[PDB]
Amino acid sequence: MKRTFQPSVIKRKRTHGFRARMATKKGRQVLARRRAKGRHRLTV
Amino acid sequence: MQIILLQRIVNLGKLGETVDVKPGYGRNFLIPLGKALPATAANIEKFEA
Amino acid sequence: SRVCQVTGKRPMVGNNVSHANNKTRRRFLPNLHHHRFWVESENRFVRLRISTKGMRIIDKLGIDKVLVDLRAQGQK
RNA sequence: GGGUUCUAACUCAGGUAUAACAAUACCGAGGACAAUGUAUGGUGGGUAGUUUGACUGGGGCGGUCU
RNA sequence: UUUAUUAAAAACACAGCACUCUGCAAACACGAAAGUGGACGUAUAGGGUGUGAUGCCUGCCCGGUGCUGGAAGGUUAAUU
RNA sequence: GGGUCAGCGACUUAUAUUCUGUAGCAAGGUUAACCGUUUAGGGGAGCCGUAGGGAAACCGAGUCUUAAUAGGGCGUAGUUGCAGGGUAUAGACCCGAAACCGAGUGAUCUAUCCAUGAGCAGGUUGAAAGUGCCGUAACAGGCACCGGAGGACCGAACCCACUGUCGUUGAAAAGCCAGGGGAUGACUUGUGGAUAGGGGUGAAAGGCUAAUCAAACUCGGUGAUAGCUGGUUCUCCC
RNA sequence: CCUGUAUUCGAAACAUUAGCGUUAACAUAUUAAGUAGGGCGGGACACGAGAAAUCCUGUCUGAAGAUGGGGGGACCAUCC
RNA sequence: GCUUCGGGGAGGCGGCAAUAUCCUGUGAUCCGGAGAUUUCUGAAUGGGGAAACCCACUUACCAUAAGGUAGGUAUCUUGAAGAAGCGAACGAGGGGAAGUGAAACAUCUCAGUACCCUUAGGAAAAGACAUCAAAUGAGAUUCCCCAAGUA
Repeated sequence: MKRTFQPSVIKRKRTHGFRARMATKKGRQVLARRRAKGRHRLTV
Repeated sequence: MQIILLQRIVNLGKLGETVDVKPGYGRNFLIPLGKALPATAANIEKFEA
Repeated sequence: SRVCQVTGKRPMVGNNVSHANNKTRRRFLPNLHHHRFWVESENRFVRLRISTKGMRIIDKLGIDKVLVDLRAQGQK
């Protein structure tokens, strides 16, 4: 059973990175929503 | 377009006379190739002088 | 963009209205054309993306007047 | 009242120069056509929003609705 | 090759055949446009459709709906 | 429908309007916003009642229709607060959809593709081509050697999933065992990347798109709507 | 009983508010044309093209300019 | 946690959470004003990047070794000065649904609402009549109560 999740830090960092979020304008809005909510972990 | 003739050209008029031409004819051929000037006071004075 | 520089015309929004009076959102685009205007004061052709009303404004006011208006407005 | 011709608008997803794209200058090829903006007739399940009644010895079918 | 997790098959695909479109800025497709694939290809090439190795073959009908060509006549929008 | 107990749980609020009760004034009643050293006082704009008839002009205890002055139709104690019953607009007594729309997150699973690497024990079979000999007028043809093609054969790893038992609150939200198919290819696999929802991808099953697919997931419109189901809590009297 | 309350009150330093003074940045029209109005298609006006006044404009057009022009809900005349 | 300027006068070295060494009338702890220091990431701005990491160039000085100290090196706009990014609601503008109601549904409603985008200020917008009115005429804009659920 190759299960749904299979971790790879390189792909995880590229897909959910802080820099990737900053690159797109919309992702900055997601980061701002995390900050407004007060979540400690903004990004993986 | 009202325009002053800078040279004889067929079927339009004499030298210096003010004619009415189609806007395309006046804008694309005559004025760009220096055969006429737009009809304004500042150009009629220039030509008459 | 699809904007007339001389007069600032840009796409308008409106409705396509059917005979049954159904409404659908639509756009009204300006009659924009590329035209090389001859300018004697600089002895050169300047290419503008201009509307038909813009070309009429060139005809009525002069390329020099319109060009100085654009330079005051900004982009040149 | 239609055609033919021309070029100067316009086009080149053609050549040369511009380091490369693009633009520009010239040449060349088209040319008042093409293309685009508004209006307008046609076509258009390609895509949408919907409708497709009731009675009924279950429903459908048949029959009926004043 | 296929319905991951009740169907592996006669289903899909397949080489082969046929029709049709496309002269290149091709047709076709994504995209609002730019820009792309087609293709740094050029009718022995590319797209769509149907059939499905091979052997023997593939009869009749254009009335209906499509497609191709034609405009003699009727009708016909904005506009004027 | 409820395993039992304890706690929470469903007719409310705002405004408008009608009727009733009560209180103050009474052919009159009352102010709103605002001012206000603000529950006082001021503020008469405005609202209801006191007159109706007709579509209206218009008239008025009358008026409309009509040629009619006949006939006929319609006519000839309220108001402001408080409280209560009902209704109207809002979620409107509470809970409950499958759905639709907007914006974002997803190709670490899976579908295809792109780039770059890796893997396929062992054993067989013997195409074209080639060499030599004979032979042909030259062709052709025949034999022997050689050769190593194949979406070629048998069979492990690897990939798959045809049959049966077991398991089915499983060791496992799809497995184990015994058999089975491919196994140099249209093959398998590692890493990175590309295609995003009426969209993608699909050798096509409406298959797959993060255990979710005839339209993914998250949030928002949203307390969607539900002529439907369920529930709706103290007492006594007529 | 303590901290408090009524009452009276302190600022070296910095902020803020107002008044005045001064500086340096910008601005300083001179009566209004592609404008009013009009055709087509839409939109907003309580107003859904309606007899539809009034406003905005994508397209095509286009004045008078004070002896003139706009409005007064189609429209004409008078009046404001 | 440091310096300074004021307040204060006997305790104190933040809390879980105490212990030890200690400080404090040479005014400590504590409060208020100002200043200094302020690693790295983040608009991040020397280039790059998988945020808290990699690699640099250059000016001056110092060292003689394989370095240290202080700076400069993003982009855009305007002609050296600005801007970028973040953050409640309100304002203005550019786009703009559908559930729903009509007991169906397409006009209509929902509604110019939700949502997306852009951009300010303490407010914004509007604002002085090419506005109403037709009464003896009034005299910008904005908001509240009526007019009136009337036309």
